[PDB]
Amino acid sequence: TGRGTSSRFLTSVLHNGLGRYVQQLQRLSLSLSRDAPSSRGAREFVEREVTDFARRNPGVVVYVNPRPCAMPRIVAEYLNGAVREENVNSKSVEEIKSLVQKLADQSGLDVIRIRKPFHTDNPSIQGQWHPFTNKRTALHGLRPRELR
Amino acid sequence: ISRKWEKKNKIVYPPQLPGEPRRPAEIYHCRRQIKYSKDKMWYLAKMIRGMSIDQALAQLEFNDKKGAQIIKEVLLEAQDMAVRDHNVEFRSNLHIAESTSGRGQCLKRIRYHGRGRFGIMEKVYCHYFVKLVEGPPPPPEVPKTAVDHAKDYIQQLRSRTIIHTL
Amino acid sequence: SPTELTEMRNDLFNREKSRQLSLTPRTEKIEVKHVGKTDPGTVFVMNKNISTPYSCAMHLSEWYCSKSILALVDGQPWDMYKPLTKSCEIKFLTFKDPDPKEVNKAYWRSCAMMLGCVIERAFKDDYVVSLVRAPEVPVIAGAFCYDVTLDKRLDEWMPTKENLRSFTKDAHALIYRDLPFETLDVDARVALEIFQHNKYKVDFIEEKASQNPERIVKLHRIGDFIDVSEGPLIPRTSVCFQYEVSAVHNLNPSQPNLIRRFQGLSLPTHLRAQFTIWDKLVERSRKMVTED
Amino acid sequence: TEKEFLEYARKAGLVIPQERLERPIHLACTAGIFDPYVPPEGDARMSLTQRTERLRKNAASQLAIRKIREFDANFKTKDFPEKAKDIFIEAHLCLNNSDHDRLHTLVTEHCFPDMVWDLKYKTVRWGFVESLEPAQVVHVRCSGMYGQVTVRLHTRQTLAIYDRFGRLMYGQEDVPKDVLEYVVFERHLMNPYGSWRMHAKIVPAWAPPKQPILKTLMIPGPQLKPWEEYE
Amino acid sequence: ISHGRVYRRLGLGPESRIHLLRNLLTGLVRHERIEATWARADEMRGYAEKLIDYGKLGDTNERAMRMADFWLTEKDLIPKLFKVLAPRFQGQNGNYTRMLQIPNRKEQDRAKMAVIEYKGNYLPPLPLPHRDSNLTLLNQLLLGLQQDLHHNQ
Amino acid sequence: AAPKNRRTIEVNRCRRRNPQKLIKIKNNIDICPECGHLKQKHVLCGYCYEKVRQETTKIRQQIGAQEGGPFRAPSVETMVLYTGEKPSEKDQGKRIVERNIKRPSWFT
Amino acid sequence: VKKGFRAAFRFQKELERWRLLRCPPPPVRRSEKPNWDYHAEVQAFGSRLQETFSLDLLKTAFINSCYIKSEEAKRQSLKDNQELFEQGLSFSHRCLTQFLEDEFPDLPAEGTESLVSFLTGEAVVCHVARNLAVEQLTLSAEFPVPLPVLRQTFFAVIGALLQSSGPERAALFIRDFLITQMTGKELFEMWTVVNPMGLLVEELKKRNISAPESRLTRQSGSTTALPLYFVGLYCDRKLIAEGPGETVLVAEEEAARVALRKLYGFTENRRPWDYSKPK
RNA sequence: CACCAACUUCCUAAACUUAAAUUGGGUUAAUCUAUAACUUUAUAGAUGCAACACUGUUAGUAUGAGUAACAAGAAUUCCAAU
Ligand SMILES: [Mg+2]
Ligand SMILES: [Mg+2]
Ligand SMILES: [Mg+2]
Ligand SMILES: [Mg+2]
Ligand SMILES: [Mg+2]
Ligand SMILES: [Mg+2]
Ligand SMILES: [Mg+2]
Ligand SMILES: [Mg+2]
Ligand SMILES: [Mg+2]
Ligand SMILES: [Mg+2]
Ligand SMILES: [Mg+2]
Ligand SMILES: [Zn+2]
Repeated sequence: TGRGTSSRFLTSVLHNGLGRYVQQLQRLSLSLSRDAPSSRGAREFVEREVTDFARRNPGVVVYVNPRPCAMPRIVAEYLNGAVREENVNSKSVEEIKSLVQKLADQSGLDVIRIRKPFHTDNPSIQGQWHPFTNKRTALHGLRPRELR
Repeated sequence: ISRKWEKKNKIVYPPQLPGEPRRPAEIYHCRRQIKYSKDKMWYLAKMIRGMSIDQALAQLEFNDKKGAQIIKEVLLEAQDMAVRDHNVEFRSNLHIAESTSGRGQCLKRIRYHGRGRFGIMEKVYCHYFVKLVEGPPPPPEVPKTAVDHAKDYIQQLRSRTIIHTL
Repeated sequence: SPTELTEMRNDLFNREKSRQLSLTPRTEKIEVKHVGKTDPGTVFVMNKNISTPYSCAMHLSEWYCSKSILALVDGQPWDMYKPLTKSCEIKFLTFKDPDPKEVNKAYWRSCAMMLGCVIERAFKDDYVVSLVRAPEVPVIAGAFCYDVTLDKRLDEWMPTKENLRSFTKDAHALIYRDLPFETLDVDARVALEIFQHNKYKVDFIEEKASQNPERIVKLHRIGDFIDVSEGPLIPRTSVCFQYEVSAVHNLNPSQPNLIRRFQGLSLPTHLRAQFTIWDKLVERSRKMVTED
Repeated sequence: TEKEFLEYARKAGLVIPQERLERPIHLACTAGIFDPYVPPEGDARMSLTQRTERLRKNAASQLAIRKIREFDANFKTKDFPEKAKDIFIEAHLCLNNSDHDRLHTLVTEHCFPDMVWDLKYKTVRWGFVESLEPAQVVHVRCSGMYGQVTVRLHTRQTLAIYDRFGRLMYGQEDVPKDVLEYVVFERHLMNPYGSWRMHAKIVPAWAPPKQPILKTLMIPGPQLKPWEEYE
Repeated sequence: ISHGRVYRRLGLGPESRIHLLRNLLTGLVRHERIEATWARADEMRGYAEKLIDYGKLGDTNERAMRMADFWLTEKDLIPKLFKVLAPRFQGQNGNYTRMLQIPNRKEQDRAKMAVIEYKGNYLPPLPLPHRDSNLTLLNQLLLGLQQDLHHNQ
Repeated sequence: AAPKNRRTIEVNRCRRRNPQKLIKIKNNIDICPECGHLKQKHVLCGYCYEKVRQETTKIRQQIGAQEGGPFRAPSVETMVLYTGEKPSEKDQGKRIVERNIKRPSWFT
Repeated sequence: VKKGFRAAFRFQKELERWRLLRCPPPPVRRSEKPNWDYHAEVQAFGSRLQETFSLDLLKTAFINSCYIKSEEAKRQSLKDNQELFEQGLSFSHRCLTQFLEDEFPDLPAEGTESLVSFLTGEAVVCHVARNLAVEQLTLSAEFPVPLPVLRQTFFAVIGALLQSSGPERAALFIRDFLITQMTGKELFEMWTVVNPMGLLVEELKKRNISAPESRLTRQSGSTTALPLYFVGLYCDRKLIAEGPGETVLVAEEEAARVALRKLYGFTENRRPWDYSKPK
């Protein structure tokens, strides 16, 4: 699947930690049903957890739109423009709360094989090794067997 | 059965702005259920690809194959419905952009054999499609020069990176 | 600087064309009938002052475009790219016609014109090159001759074989570029302005204007190069396949101003010649041929 | 399908006797004009005027007008131009959007095929510039029962046709052109749901040539077999 | 392994090959313009000319008469060969027959064809190839060279 | 001998699209000077040739009517005359074939 | 013809992907899509950046002249951000210039201006602007928002930030976002100079230093088609800098590039910019 | 006078210690019914309830392969002809 899938390098959105850390999660939208067993767990989440989550993360606009529905759906929008939707059908409040916290912490970057664990824009401070390093020069720069 | 090459001839584009480049014309013509093999027909279709219509109507005329006459007929219908019903100013301002042959519906019959045995015979048909685009034939492919070949090798080396490390 | 001369002439040429086109408003259909042997009786409705004889060939087939060099409008030879003016009869002339007299002359003038373009830009900017004219010589003469005056500083220098070879390479480069000839009819007043610097060109313009009742003059442009044309020329340079500047001979009676006759040979793609035949004709062209 | 059947019966052979239709077909209009009014030479020179001539010619059409009163009683010759003007402008506008349904109501079954048939897979841009002169009723004729009304219309218009690919053929992007034409408006006096629609346009012999098409055309020559020879 | 074997292999064998050529030749000697597949027409061309050679010998010669019988199935043509074909060709010593390649057959067999005739026939002239006139560009240049050389000679 | 494995379309596409199996383009096509129809340089023009053969059939049909029998070939020279033409003195004693149509331009 | 409605339903969505993905629709502004309230999103924008904003001022920043004209025409058939744009751009240019001068006082004024223009260019500004959700909240007649309009809104945001919170907080925003982009980028990518050797001579004269001497420090496979030469400029027999190149001229030209950085202190091993200062 | 070498072992997070006839356990895909939910969901009741393999059955299409093999005596004035 590694050869059968795409890959990228470790990256950030806008150099998140260089200056001020900006929360990547932008918006969460949850649709619920008044009378539906499957959305019962999500109804508990709105009763108690949603208010706490909204204050804890004030950069995430939260939309709750109860409607006659068959599957509750959470749609996550990140600042880079990436969208992500996860089905919450018949999940308890504990599962949703844990699930939502993952969305807030993650960034919009694609979840695919990351080629290298590390990233540097200035890997070398003393100068990238080139073949002529550690090679002694000769008087007048005479190449081997040159008479001059 | 699926006749979509026939419908594409009816697409209507929106009017152009005063300085937009003049859109080249496209024509879509074909003939179905031809009593000929699709494999045999391909050689005729492949030959004409990338040629004008007065340069593809000359090579066909002196070919011995049966399909040469069949293709020539649909290269003359296309050359007439382009000038009358698709607004092509000049008959000699066309070129065969695409041309290929497709399988048709066949018939199953019995080919007899020598010991009370037999085999299944298929009477083969095919279709043949052509698109004509208004404009002189795009200039042919120019082989890569020795300098161009050398440049790619250098470009390939320049892209080299230190692998599996910081 | 010579670059300045080319630019102003080019600009003058464009202005003359622009006024002529703007001068003609709307589209007026004109009847033109095919009078040739094959495909007889075809009638084209064409746009006045905009349509060209090449368009007439385009309707018929690609063969006419490829193999037609000139057209007989009402019994007169007309350039293939020269716009039509009024209802007339059109006959296309190939090289292999039984009576190719007109085609041969058109090709003849054409080749010597491309020769003139090569010469002027071949010299170094330090020296001075001026084009006087090319005498009309019968095709039987065995080569086409363009007379070019040279700076006094070059009076003691004659081009060597290497110099002659260089000219053909430039000539072939023009042929490879495949630059169509542009046909323009210009009144003497404008023509004098474009070639006022060249006294000989001015005199030639006066002769052409005097001949006709009006002051109409024939101007042909090969890309950058602009010059007066004695007769209708070939539509394209690519029509030439074999080209060679045989030799250049100083004119003996040139005491006031030294003039050198530049003599060359060319054959169209249609009438290509074998290697051995080409050499013999090339050798003949080296002999200096006078104008009768 | 009948297209498949038509090939079958031609290959197989068949005696297809025609039948007397049990229910007659319904005709809401009749091709042509019962009495075509010959246009008068110099009608453009009249730059009242024709209306006075129409009054003299009304006596010829007086019988037709009376028939309209019997079945309509609201038709007015004086007020018809304005109503007719509305139909003409409204109908041509539909072309812009190619609203077939609107056209059917505005134009007759004879008029509709002419306007639309040649404009399939083609975009037509048409507007109405101010009319040069007021419209008048040239002539009216009733035969049967069908009543036909001819209206003189001189109005400035702008039209530009385009290909499927959006390229421009015929007309001009936007330039006012003065056009004088005679339009025939007819209604079915018998049908309760009938109304006045656009049937046909009379064309005079003294009409100037229309705008020439942009592209050049080849009128082909005779195709001759080896037997034949040209002359 | 068929080097120097001038003859072809036609028909059902050697004798059949002789009898198919006798039919094309008799048709030619009768009509003076006959069509056949290029291979068979070319095979006959040698036989067609040699009849005129025997015809030139004359009626009196026994060998000419005997040969003119085996090679003319219809017997109303021996008088013609001797009395009109032979007199025509007395001036010439060769090139009795003109052979040209007609386009391929439009039969679904698509075989190469040729039309063979006798020179000076009464039938409409064949559309022969025409070489370019001396006035053409290339042709005219050569003529100028010829004139120059003729003066030099 | 029977195949031991099915051959893949990639291998099949390599064999039947090889340059050796393609149609080689013809470079000897030209335009007939008289009629303008296409011809090969080393071959006669079918359109022009068809005119000659069509006239030949008509002339031969006329000859057949006159002779009226299998073994009636005349030893004397043949000749064809068209309407408006009379035999010359040099043409005396030559069979004459009469054609209603005028003398064709190609016929001399 | 099998039983059930569900199998068709899953496939109907499969048809949905095929049509949408093969023939995607034109982009539509997030406003037209569901789950949009303007005021709530504007509030989150300030909170996300952690900077307190004047909501009324921020609203005016997103407004653009083009949007107003389109709305008025529709009404026939609300104040622009121009003032904020002028203030925002003026402060940013001064702020960007001040930051660069302190970090690289030796760098010539021409070098600083090119960096200021680069960091204020559309490519840098728009890329940061888009990822900050400026475009989503932006009010423009034409969508997707053109870069020059989007760049104006980004400067308008800075102008609104300046008025609400003053210069000090506004200065942080430039450093936190605009200045970060230059990480990794070397001087000559941001600033384009075609005559480094010529400029190097000028700088040395300004420093009262003699013209450099170019010498071949190292050589590799010169005659081959892949030669490497190290060209090092020497002043008074002292190596000011070294450079690698495919040819001596390229090595000589590049060697000038190295020296100019040295003088200007843009060597990549320079002390990293201090983005982490609390003040 | 050592280095390399296997999830053996250690380490950050975890885990809690070994081919297959057979044997025990917890869940799940599809569809119908009850009662609901209402873009395709829930708890129960049910059953023709899940196939990369039986020289499986039916249909379709490849490969061998455009291959093996198949056919009309000649000319003309020409296919109810000489
Ligand atoms: Mg049996
Ligand atoms: Mg098979
Ligand atoms: Mg051999
Ligand atoms: Mg041999
Ligand atoms: Mg273990
Ligand atoms: Mg089962
Ligand atoms: Mg299966
Ligand atoms: Mg099975
Ligand atoms: Mg196959
Ligand atoms: Mg084989
Ligand atoms: Mg065989
Ligand atoms: Zn011909």
